[PDB]
Amino acid sequence: PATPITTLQADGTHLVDGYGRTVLLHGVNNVDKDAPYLPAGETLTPQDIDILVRHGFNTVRLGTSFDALMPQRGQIDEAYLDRLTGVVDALTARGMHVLLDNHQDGLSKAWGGNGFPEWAIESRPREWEPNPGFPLYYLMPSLNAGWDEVWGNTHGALDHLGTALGALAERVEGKPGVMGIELLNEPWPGSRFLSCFPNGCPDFDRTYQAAMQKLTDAVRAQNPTIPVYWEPNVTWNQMMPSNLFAPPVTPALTTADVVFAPHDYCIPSQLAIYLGLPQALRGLCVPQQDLTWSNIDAITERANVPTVITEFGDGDPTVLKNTLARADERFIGWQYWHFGAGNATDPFLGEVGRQLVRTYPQATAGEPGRMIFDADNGDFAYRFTPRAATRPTEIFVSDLHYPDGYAVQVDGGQVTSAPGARIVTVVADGSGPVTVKINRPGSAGAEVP
Amino acid sequence: ATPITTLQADGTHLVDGYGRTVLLHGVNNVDKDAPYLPGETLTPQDIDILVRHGFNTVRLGTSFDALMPQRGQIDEAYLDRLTGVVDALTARGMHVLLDNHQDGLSKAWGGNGFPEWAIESRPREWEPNPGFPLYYLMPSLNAGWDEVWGNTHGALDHLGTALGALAERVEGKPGVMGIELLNEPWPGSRFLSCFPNGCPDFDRTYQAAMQKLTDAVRAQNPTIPVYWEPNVTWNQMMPSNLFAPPVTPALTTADVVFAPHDYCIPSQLARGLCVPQQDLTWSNIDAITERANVPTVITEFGDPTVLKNTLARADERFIGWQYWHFGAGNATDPFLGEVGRQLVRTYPQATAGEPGRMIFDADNGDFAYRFTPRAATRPTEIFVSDLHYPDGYAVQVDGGQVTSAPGARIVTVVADGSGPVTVKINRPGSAGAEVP
Ligand code: NA
Repeated sequence: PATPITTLQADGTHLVDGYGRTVLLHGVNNVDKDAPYLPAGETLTPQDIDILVRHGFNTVRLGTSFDALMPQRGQIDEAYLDRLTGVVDALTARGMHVLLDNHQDGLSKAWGGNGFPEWAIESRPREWEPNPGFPLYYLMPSLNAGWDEVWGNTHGALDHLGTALGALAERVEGKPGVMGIELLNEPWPGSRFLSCFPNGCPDFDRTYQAAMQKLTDAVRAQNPTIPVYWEPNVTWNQMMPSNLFAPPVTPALTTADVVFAPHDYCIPSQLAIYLGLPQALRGLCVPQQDLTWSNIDAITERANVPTVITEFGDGDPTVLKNTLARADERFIGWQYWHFGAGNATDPFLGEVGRQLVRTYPQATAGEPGRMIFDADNGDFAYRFTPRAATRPTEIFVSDLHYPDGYAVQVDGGQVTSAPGARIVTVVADGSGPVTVKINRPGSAGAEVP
Repeated sequence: ATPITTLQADGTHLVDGYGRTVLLHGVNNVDKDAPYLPGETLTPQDIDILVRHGFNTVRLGTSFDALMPQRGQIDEAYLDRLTGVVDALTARGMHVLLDNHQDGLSKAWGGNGFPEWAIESRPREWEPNPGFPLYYLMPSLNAGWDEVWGNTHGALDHLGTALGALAERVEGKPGVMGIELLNEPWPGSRFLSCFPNGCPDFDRTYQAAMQKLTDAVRAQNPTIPVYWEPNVTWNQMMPSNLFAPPVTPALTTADVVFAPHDYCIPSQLARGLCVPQQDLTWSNIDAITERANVPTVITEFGDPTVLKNTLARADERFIGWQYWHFGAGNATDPFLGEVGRQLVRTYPQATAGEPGRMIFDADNGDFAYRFTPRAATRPTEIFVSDLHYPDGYAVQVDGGQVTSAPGARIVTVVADGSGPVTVKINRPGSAGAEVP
C-alpha cells in the first residue's frame, strides 16, 4: 500500500513533502537527445520502471528540450507534450518524483549537439572549423557566437524559450509528482567565457541570473507554484565558483521554491571517457570534487536554498563514492547519469549499482541528523530529531546488500513495518532524537558519525 | 687540447668532431625583459656554477622581436651583444642552443616574441585576457597565429630573414649546437583539430613552415643544426604528427633535432600524480624516435619529486635536457637543495662509442654505464657529481682503464679493445650500481 506521492516544497535547505516529512531523493537521468522525441516504443518500459522501484529510487530527471517543445518558430508541438506527459504519468504512478530538465549539449543539432532548435539561432559552424564533439565543441567560435545570441536575446531566443517552458509548465500543472522544471542544462557563457577564469565571472553571472529570472517569471506566469531548478553556469565544471544570489554583485533571491542544481563530475574521469586520456589521472578526483562540494556549501550558507546533484558518474564506478559520501554528509539528494530505456538486463547488478543502490531514508518525520551507509556490507545508521508529521519515517532497504535478510534496531522509536519489508517504517517515541540501525543479522553494524 | 666542437646528428646520436656520442645536461637562460637590462649575460660566477656542476649546454633565448625590431630590418647591434654571450659560454665548454622564444605570440597580448609590427591582429576592448597560459584561447590571439601559419602578411618570410641573419652571424662558431626555430607553437584557429588524438593536417602545414624556416637558415649557414618543437598541444598530451608518412612527409632534411617539452598539468593544478602524463609524453617521444630516427633533446622541463620521473625516462633513452628554472645574477648556488640533488649527476658527457645502458642513483651517487667502443680521437669523459660523494669516490672499469687523477671532476676512460666497457662510480664501500 504505497504512500501517495505529493508535491515537494523548499523549506530553507530542505525539501518537504505534503505529510511534513523531509525528503531525500536518489535517482537517475533519462534523456532523449535526438528527434524524433519520445517516440512510441522507445520510452521507459514498465520493466525499466520496475527496475527503478526495485532498487528504491524515488526520482527521475527527465529530459525535455526547446527543440522538442517548439520545433518550428512560435509553434508548440502539442503531440510531443502528449507523449512527454505519458512518460511523466507512468513514473509518478510508481512513486517517482519527476524533474523536467530543459536539456542541451553544445547548444544545438547544428553543432552535433542538442537542445535549441536550429530556427532559433542564426550562427552556424563553417565547413572549416574543427568540431571535436562533446565536450570540446564548447570552444568552437561559431558555437560561442550562438550562445551570445541567447544571452543577448539578439533574435528573441530567450523570449521563445520562455513561451516553450511556459507551455510545459501549463501542461504539467496540477500533477503532484512533478518536482520542478530545470531551466537550462549546462549553460555556457559564450564568447566571454575566459572572464570566468581563474576565479569566476561576476558580470556574466549577473546576466545569467537575469536570464534565469526571466525564464522563471515565464514559467510562473502559467504555473505559479511549480519549483524551478537553477544550475550554475557550466564553467562550474572547470572548478570556477558561481556568483549566483550574491548581493550586491548579483540580486538576492526573491523568488520562492528555487533549488540549486549543480553537477558533480571529475574532470580527469570525463577526459578519460571523451578524450581517451590516461585513466590513472583520476587520482586527482578527490581534491577536485572536494572543491565542488566546498562551492556548494558556499551557495547553501549564502542563499539558504536546497541543492540536488542533477548529474554525476557517467558510468565510472571509481568516482561515485566522492559524490555519494559528500551528499550523505549534507543530506543532499542526487540523480545519476545515465539510465537508458529498453533494458534487456538489470544494469544495477555490477560495480556501479552496488554503490547507487543503498539503504536510505526516503522521507523523515523530523530534521535529519547524521547518516551512514556502507556499500560493501550494507551497514546503515541514521539519527534524526522528530517533528510532527502525518506519515512515519520511511527508509528503503537495499535489495542487493542483505542476502540473508536484515535486522533493525531503533532507539527512541518503534519499527512498525513487517520483517523483511522493502520499506522500514519508524514512528518516534517522543521529542527526543531517534537512532536507526539496519544491517545484516550477523553484523555489528555501523555507528552514527 | 679538446676544444668545443660542432655536433652532428647521426641517426639518434649527436656526435662531436672527435667521433664521440654526446649527452647534454644543462639549463635555460631565457629572459623576455633582456631589452630593459644593461641583457641575458650570465656572470662569470653564474658560469662557474654551471661548470662546477658538470652542465655542458645552455638554451639561450632570442626573439623575432629582438632580431628584427622594425619591419624588414635586422638589429646588428643586438646580434653583436648576443654573439658576445655565445662566445663567453662556448669558451667555457657550453653548447649553446639558440632559442627563438615566444609566449602568447606577442607583447600585444601581454606576451613576448613576435614584434608587434609583424602581426595585424589585436585584442579588442571587451575581449577577456586571463594571461598565460589561457590567453591561447583568445579569438584575437588565435587570429594572430593564423597570420603566421597562413603567412597572410609575410611574417614567416620576415622570420626566415631574421633567423637567417642569426645563422649567418654564428657561422664558424663550433660551440653553437643549433637554432630552435620556434618555442611552443600554437596551431591557432585549428587547434581543436588536434584533439582527441593529434592533428595530422595541421602538422602537415606546420612541418612545411618549419622546412621553410630551415631553408632560410641553411641558405646562410648550410651546416647548422635546426631544432623543431612539436606543436604545443603536445603539452595537453596530444601526439605529434611530425615526420609521419603517409599523412605528413618523411624527414628528408639533414641535422634536424626533435625538441619537445616535458611538463605536468596536475602539478600546476608530492610525483605519482604526474606519472600518467609523463609516461604519455615519453611514449609520444618514442613514436617520433622510432619512425624518424632523429635525436631528441628535452629543451624545457621542471616539486623536486616530479623531476625524478623525467630524469629517469631521459636516462633510459640516453636523451639530454635543459632545465627551465635558471637565471642570471645568482647570489647563492641554486643547485644545493633538493632540485640540484636530482639535476647534478654523474654522467657521460662524451662517449668514445655506442652508449649502452646507464644508471644514476641521485640519493647515494651510485653510477654504472656500459658502452661499445668505436674509433674516436678523444677518450670517454664522465663528469662526476660534485655533490654526491662527500668522502671522495671510487671507480672501477672492466674492458678499459681510468686515466684521470683520483678525485678529478672528469673521469677519462680508454677502451682496452673492441669489447664492451663497463664503468662503475660510487661512494667508497658502497656495493654500487649494476647496468640494467
Ligand atoms: Na529520439
